Amino acid sequence: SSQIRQNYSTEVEAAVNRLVNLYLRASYTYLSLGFYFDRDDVALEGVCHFFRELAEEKREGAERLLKMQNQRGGRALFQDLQKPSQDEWGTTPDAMKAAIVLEKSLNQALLDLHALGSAQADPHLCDFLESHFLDEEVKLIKKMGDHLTNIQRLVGSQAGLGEYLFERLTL
Amino acid sequence: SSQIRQNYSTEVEAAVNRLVNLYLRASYTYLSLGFYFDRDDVALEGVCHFFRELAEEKREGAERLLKMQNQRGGRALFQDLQKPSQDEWGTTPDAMKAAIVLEKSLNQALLDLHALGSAQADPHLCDFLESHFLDEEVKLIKKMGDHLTNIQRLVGSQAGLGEYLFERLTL
Amino acid sequence: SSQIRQNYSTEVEAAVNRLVNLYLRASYTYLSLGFYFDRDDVALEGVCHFFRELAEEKREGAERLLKMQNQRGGRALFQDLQKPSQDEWGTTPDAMKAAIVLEKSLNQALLDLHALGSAQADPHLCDFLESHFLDEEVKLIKKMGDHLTNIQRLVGSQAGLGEYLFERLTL
Amino acid sequence: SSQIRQNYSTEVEAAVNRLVNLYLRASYTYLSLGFYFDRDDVALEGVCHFFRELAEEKREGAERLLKMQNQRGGRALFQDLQKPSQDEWGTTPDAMKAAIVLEKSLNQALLDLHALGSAQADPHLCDFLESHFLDEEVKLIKKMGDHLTNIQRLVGSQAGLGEYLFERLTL
Ligand SMILES: [Pd+2]
Ligand SMILES: [Pd+2]
Ligand SMILES: [Pd+2]
Ligand SMILES: [Pd+2]
Ligand SMILES: [Pd+2]
Ligand SMILES: [Pd+2]
Ligand SMILES: [Pd+2]
Ligand SMILES: [Pd+2]
Ligand SMILES: [Pd+2]
Ligand SMILES: [Pd+2]
Ligand SMILES: [Pd+2]
Ligand SMILES: [Pd+2]
Ligand SMILES: [Pd+2]
Ligand SMILES: [Pd+2]
Ligand SMILES: [Pd+2]
Ligand SMILES: [Pd+2]
Ligand SMILES: [Pd+2]
Ligand SMILES: [Pd+2]
Ligand SMILES: [Pd+2]
Ligand SMILES: [Pd+2]
Ligand SMILES: [Pd+2]
Ligand SMILES: [Pd+2]
Ligand SMILES: [Pd+2]
Ligand SMILES: [Pd+2]
Repeated sequence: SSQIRQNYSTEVEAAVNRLVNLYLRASYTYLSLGFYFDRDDVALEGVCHFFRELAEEKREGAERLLKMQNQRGGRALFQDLQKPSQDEWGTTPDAMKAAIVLEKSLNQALLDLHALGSAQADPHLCDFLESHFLDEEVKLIKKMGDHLTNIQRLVGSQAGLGEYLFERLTL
Repeated sequence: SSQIRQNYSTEVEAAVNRLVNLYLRASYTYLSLGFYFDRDDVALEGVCHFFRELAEEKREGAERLLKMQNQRGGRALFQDLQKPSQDEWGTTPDAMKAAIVLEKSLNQALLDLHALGSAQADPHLCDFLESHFLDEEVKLIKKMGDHLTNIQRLVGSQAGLGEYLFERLTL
Repeated sequence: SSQIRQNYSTEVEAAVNRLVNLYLRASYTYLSLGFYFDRDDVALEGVCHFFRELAEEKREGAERLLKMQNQRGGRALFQDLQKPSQDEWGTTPDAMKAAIVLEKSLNQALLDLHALGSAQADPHLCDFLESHFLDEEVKLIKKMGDHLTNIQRLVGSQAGLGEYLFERLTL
Repeated sequence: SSQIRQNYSTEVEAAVNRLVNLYLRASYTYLSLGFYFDRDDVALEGVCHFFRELAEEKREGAERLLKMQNQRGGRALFQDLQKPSQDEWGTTPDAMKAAIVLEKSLNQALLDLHALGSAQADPHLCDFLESHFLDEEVKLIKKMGDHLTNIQRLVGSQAGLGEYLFERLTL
């Protein structure tokens, strides 16, 4: 039951639960990315740290969504969390590309939810997504794109040397 | 006269004045709630303080609306302020229910104004209501709902004991 | 590949991956427990906080296992994470009982892994599990049992009052 | 003579003396590695420092073993210390490979002693080796493997440049 729910559609409630699942899936993907770079035969600790930090950020995003769900009087519903798409993540450019694909997918899900909110005349949702998720995603994706460009620039010269230098000097 | 008014409809100007009246009415209701709990035959000071704090918050909301009215070049117009709905407010659950009804009414008025702003293509109004009122209302209503649930849980056990414990340990 | 793996069986490597899955599942269960207690119709914030803290602890346990996996030259392998056993968690005693069942299951998995380590003559694993997991589990389970006893004592008197008092005064 | 010896076999006493010899041999090997990298025609000071630090660590390990020998009432017996396996240590990858081989040999000797302790029902020895040697070895070997992977990655690109960069930026 709820004694507080107001202007909060079942459609938005369901979409928020799905977004929680997507954020937790992303966190899990970043956990796997991080530990892959910590392998003794990979051993790029700046890259490991970068992804471990992202795993934390995505978990925090899920938690913020869940807090909002409860603030509005909706009910959190959890589903199975699928394992990440890969067991091994290839090179640093491969990994950074995968991360961009992942963030773009989260960003599109946020845009889809916003569109739903707007269609449902739910301005609290719009404002929530704006100042807490959409700007953060744009900033993160810019950072990732910058990183990808730098590593691509480096590995076009010499791959081993380039991966080492990027990890040491950027990350 | 105004030398600054831009994209600010007479409809929004009037709705803002009405919202000021609603916020000042709410402040007055909370003043009455607060002093009822300060009666020597009621004597629940945490409850008195909770409502007195809300009286302040609602007055501050009205003042923020008035400041915005002037920033946009609209003209504040004040109307009579009707007295609160009750002279005596019953039990703590009765009072908390009344507060939730009141906040939901303010929240609906904010949503109605936002809808008007959106219909009038007035994005300053949308942004103003978002970051200054709509989030605050959602947070407050969640707090009130939490409080109501706790007091209901307590007075289902033993009413006198429950009201005392809630006032001492939550408020 | 690995250039470091020594005295680390494929059996232990696989069991460690399974234990990671169990710890991440436990973290997910505690996330769901926490947010259930944050519902406006439940509203026991000390209970929410208790479970949210446990969600963090279990995630940290998984991360420690993964770090150890890599230290030994094993390879992390992630599987799907099943959703928690319940969507709604009942009363505080119901929830605390569920938590004890969960921790006992983790403890048994640790004991099973230790037995495997001992059978595989892997003293690093034994020492790792000892000073980092087994003592922590015993301490946590004692705390949970103490909590369950207190809430049972309280709700045998009066359920609503008891749940409120436990949340306010213990948690 | 001893007035304190209890549950301490002659087999374990002898094995501890042999382990002291192995640790002192390792210290000597690291001394030679360190000074090789300090040669004016090698001149990789981060590599020199890395190995000199290890020489200290291994000497400290021997001293801890000797202290334990006396704590248990066993008698330290010293043997000749053989010179290191090489006079010149080749490239940075050559040296790091040699270090890994050396640490694996110490780790295996620790495992062999632990197995003896367990067979002799000597839990003090097990606990001593656990919290003071086995974890330290696993951590060190992981670090070495990480280093080897990085230098291999670098010298696969360009050897001179790679050796310089590793010494400057990792060490
Ligand atoms: Pd790492
Ligand atoms: Pd890391
Ligand atoms: Pd960081
Ligand atoms: Pd919007
Ligand atoms: Pd928006
Ligand atoms: Pd917005
Ligand atoms: Pd008062
Ligand atoms: Pd007061
Ligand atoms: Pd206050
Ligand atoms: Pd809007
Ligand atoms: Pd808005
Ligand atoms: Pd806005
Ligand atoms: Pd909470
Ligand atoms: Pd909480
Ligand atoms: Pd805490
Ligand atoms: Pd053991
Ligand atoms: Pd053990
Ligand atoms: Pd142990
Ligand atoms: Pd030197
Ligand atoms: Pd040096
Ligand atoms: Pd140093
Ligand atoms: Pd042992
Ligand atoms: Pd041991
Ligand atoms: Pd031990």
